[PDB]
Amino acid sequence: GVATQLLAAYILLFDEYNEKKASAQKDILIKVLDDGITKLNEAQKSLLVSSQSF
Amino acid sequence: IGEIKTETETTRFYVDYDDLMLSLLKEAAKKMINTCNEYQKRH
Repeated sequence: GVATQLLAAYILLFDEYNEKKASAQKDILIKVLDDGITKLNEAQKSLLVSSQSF
Repeated sequence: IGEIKTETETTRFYVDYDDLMLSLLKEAAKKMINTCNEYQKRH
């Protein structure tokens, strides 16, 4: 729900190049994608440990 | 509670553009006001 709106804001604001918001857009992208990789990996490890309990 | 946390995280990322007159952040804040008022009306 957060990623699908930040990426839509990225597609909206940079149809043409915006040099004033260019240094912050990269930080927002790095922050949200590094958050997502950690969350998805921990969700997979949790489901695996749950499957190994039967 | 997760429906509130998604909007809070989206607004927190829109603050990081360092533009307080950005219409996207104004609309996200106006959305969070209604979400918080509905949560207080339900409880």
